[PDB]
Amino acid sequence: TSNFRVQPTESIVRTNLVKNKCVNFNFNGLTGTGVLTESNKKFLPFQQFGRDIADTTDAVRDPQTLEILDITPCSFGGVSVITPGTNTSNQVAVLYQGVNCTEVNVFQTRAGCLIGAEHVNNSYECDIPIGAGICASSQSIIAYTMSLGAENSVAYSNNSIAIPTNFTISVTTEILPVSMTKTSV
Amino acid sequence: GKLQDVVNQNAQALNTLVKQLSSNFGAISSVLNDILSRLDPPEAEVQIDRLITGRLQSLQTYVTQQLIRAAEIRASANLAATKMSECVLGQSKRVDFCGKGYHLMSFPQSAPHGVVFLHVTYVPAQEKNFTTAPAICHDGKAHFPREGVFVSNGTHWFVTQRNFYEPQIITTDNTFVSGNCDVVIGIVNNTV
Amino acid sequence: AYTNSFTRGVYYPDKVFRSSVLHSTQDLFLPFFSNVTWFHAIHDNPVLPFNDGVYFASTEKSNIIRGWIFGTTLDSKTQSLLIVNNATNVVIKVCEFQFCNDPFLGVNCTFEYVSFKNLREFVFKNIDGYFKIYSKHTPINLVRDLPQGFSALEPLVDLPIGINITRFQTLLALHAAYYVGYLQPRTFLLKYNENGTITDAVDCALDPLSETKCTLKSFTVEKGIYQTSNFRVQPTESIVRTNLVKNKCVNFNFNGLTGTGVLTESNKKFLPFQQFGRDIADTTDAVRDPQTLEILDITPCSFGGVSVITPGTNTSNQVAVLYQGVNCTEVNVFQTRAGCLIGAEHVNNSYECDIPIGAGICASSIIAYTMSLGAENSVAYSNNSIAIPTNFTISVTTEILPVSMTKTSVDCTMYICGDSTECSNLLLQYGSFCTQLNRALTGIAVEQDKNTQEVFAQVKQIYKTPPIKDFGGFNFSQILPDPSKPSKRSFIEDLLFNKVTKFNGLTVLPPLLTDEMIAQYTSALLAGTITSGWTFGAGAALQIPFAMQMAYRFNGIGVTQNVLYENQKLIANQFNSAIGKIQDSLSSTASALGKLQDVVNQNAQALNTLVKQLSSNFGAISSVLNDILSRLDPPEAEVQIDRLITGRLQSLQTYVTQQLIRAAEIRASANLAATKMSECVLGQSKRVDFCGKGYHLMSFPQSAPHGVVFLHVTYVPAQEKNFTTAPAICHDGKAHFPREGVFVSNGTHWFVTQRNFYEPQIITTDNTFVSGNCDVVIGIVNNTV
Repeated sequence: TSNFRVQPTESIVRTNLVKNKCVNFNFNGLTGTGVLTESNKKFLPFQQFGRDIADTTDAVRDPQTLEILDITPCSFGGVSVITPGTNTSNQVAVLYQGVNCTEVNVFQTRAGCLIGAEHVNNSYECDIPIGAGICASSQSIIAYTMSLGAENSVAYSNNSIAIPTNFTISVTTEILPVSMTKTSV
Repeated sequence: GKLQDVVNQNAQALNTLVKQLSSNFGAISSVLNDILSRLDPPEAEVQIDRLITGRLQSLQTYVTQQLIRAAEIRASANLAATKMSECVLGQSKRVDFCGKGYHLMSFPQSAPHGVVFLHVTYVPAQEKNFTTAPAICHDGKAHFPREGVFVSNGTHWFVTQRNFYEPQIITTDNTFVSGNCDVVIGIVNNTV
Repeated sequence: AYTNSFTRGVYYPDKVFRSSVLHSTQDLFLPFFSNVTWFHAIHDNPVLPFNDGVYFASTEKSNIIRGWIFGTTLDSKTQSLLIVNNATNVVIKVCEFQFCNDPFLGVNCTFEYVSFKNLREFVFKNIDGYFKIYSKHTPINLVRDLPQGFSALEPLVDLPIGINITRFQTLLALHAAYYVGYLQPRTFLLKYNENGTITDAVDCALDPLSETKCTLKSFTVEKGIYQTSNFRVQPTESIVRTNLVKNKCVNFNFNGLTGTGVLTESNKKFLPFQQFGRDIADTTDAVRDPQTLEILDITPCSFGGVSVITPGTNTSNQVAVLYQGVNCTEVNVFQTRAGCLIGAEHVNNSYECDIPIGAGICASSIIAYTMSLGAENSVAYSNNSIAIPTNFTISVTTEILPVSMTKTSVDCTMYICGDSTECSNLLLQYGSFCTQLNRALTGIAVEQDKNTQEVFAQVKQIYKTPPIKDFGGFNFSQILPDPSKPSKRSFIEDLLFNKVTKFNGLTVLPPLLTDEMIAQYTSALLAGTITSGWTFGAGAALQIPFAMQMAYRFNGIGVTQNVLYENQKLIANQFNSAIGKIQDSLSSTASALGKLQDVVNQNAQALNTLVKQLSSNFGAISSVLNDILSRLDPPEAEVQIDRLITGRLQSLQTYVTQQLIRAAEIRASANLAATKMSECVLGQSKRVDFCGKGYHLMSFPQSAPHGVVFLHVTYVPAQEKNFTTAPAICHDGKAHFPREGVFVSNGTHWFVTQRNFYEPQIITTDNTFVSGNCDVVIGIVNNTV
């Protein structure tokens, strides 16, 4: 449906310094967006910033106190909606992709934060794929780890055989596209 | 749904081109008539260049996507041609190519922008349990089965084919001698 | 005199902390293994030049050389810098000084700062007149020259004086040598440690091995061919129509038109008013001249791509420099069809090709030779000569097929626009590019999940192996799963997973299936194979002992099953030995998984390329939206935001198109893997060289990073023998023919045998049928039937 985005809360003009939250920082004219938690990177006295492989600002040096504050930008993702048929129900479930549930029947999975679903601990065949192993499906939306299939143990002795005694002729339908519509512009 | 999806992607791309005709791509208007009816040529040249760049990029994108999709449909078409030749005109042995099961026939029917096969497949469905033996020793000489398996019902030993239960009596016609018993693991001692 | 300054004088380029990364820059530096002037102090300070900055290093045992004099003429007519340091006090001034004739510290002011065994390095370099100093002190034990070592330099003084310097002189102390070099605009590939300190460097424009290493962005290279640059012949002089010369690369100017080529003269049919001949793309093949009449044609200067042949850097450091499509008279020199082969020596032998050069030449001291395609053999063909094998060899072949990619989704608004509004407005003005792009990427992700499902989910019923392993004598303990691991796998699967290894809108979605599920599928397929055979893919599963299963799989390639039931111990041992060889290969060779590693490397390289494309300026004044918007007026800025939108939109369209071709490639591989699974794993194929080289027997899957691995078990025969044959036999005038197999002889007796494993029987009425007469068929021998 859309893209989930966390917003900052205040502007830091360097006023004071705050930590562990999404904030806007203004250090001698340069802006940005991230979490100004402090770190312990090596500080050679001439150096100011740290950078990764792809040349993006990670750390920063405060112009008053000599400390290094690494930056982790605000979380984001795409909101995704699980829906049954409108002839059946009108209930939904709003997944947040790759977002921990402390950032939004809240249930947390490695695919993301899933809200409008139950957590049945049984195993059925898969209906609507959520991701990373679980998939969704008396009007209660449930979420459960999918069952791959039934389980069987073949009676393998060293003198045991099975032979069929009756058959079943089957007819299978296979559909293959062959062409589009011939078009010119 | 496959053929419907092909129709839907083609119609969606064709509609998308018309929506980009309705787009603007940075100019002050989306129509050459209102561009030319008011503006002088030294500025109309720049604006029409903007529209040309936009629509030419759009049409190039459309043709590239058609080329990739046509490659996809060409792969499907060659697969359909091969499958016609092997399944329709003959009896294949490549398993799970002409349908799940031991395939034995096929029939085509036409369909919008495609083909439909009706794969007729033998399947077995009702099973039992029996006791086997890799060979059978009678006079110290091992006998082996030509085609099929060796089975028993607790008291007598029978030979049948591998794929439909129909047992016969052990005679010289269905078993051949291949030497000595002592090398083969699993030998039993019934009469041949 | 003069001496060799090996590596010293490398400083810190900028003030950005970096760790565990190789970085390339471009600025002035002292080159590597060059000549730097060496001085003395006994029994020495003239006015040395100041070209572009000085690497100065005074090895001190007594602290004599202490200060410097900077300026243009040293005579109090410009602002001259004077630095004095009596080992405690640092003095810097910008006054005007009337210096001495041979100045040494014997034993208009606007700025002032006041604070053998050793070595004291410097870089007195200047940018825009802004005087900069680097320094580093270190203790040594040396008496003669500079030590052979590496030491990074950090900036101590940065002075905004804006002074153009031409002359500088040191300062003695009369009651320790020093060196002066110069800087060149090279490029370097540095190496930081985890503490942010430079550990090594590579001078890019020194030798072809350094060019190759600077291109590959690494210090250790592999054996192969790596294109380094483009060879280009330069002209020498300009012809203005003065005089005219031929057979040379020259510049020619004729009434205002320029060019580059060879002005050799020819016999083009001039028609009395014509001037030029012309090629297609507005390039003149021929030309005439205004001072006289003469027709002369044009041929441009030769060019090509400089290619470098390099062996393993853990074996040698000598190279070879191939020039492509260039004759060796315009570059031990060797000439071949691919081009000039400066570096290696021609050899008149032929071996297996190692490093392919082109047109039949393969490189490998370093030799060059025409490749030997293979060994030679003359088959002893006759009209009564046959060969039957007498002993076989079970083989196990490893085949690796990529099946899946990594799902990705890149939103246009966050990519092109960084948290902006004017950018979003203009990107809405450009249309539906975003929706079509995300639709394409979502289609890629969905079809990758479909690829994985189609390859693996083909059983629909998980089977389990019995606790008792009575499998005839075979041993599947290394492929069967291991319950001891926290994530259940097997030994070979763990070895395979052991080998293969942001915040701009780029996200990575996980696969729907997990590795435990894919391993559950693989173990279900394998347990179904072992305990049932081919039957579990048609309908339901069956029970068959494993000896019986392999006996029927010999009858599926022509060999009678009593071979198995009399050789099963040998076949079991040789299968187990082949399994152990698979372990040894997968534990001591890394080149096997190159397909999957290449897929991972191309995907990561494309993503990284897109992220570095975020930094490209694309024609504007800056590469950051925040600093674009923080300065420019709203009428001014929108052109520059449009330029960046065009650049990143083109980049993202290129990325998605390349993703589309690559996804088509992976899809073809995935369908091929699905067909392999069905035909090879669930059954016994007869398509030659599809399920392994030789007569195919079985196959076993194992999971792998974004792929699958097959272990094709294959019969191969190995030990031949020569016999004498005959198309038929006549006994009572009636021709006898063989039902199955060849009809052979040792030299005294005639026997009938199987076509594919030597085991002869006695000729009776039960293995030969009567058909025809003697006369029509060529080759009948006479023997009792």
